[PDB]
Amino acid sequence: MQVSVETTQGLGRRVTITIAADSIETAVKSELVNVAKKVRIDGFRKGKVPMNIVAQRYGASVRQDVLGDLMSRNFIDAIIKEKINPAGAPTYVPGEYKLGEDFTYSVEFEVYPEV
Repeated sequence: MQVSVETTQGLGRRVTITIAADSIETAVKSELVNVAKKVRIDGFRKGKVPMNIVAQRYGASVRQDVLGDLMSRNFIDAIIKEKINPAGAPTYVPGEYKLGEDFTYSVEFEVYPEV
């Protein structure tokens, strides 16, 4: 992962992150498809509907939901790689997402006091 950790501002910290493209595209392909597929779902016949001839309206929803999905994943993986401490609710601060390209976003939080 590609991680930057800024530090200090009265216990405050900010972690700025750069997410790969191929890693999150597994979540789009695999994850999505998978969790959709079996669990219940509706009137899907064989597979689960390829993008096909309903149009790419559902595409706007692939590409757009993928713009949301794409966001989410690495930021969790990233904060792990420059390692840091938790304490109460995290604040997710999104950047601009560009399709098929790398994604940046941030976490502000507090830490439990230590000595």
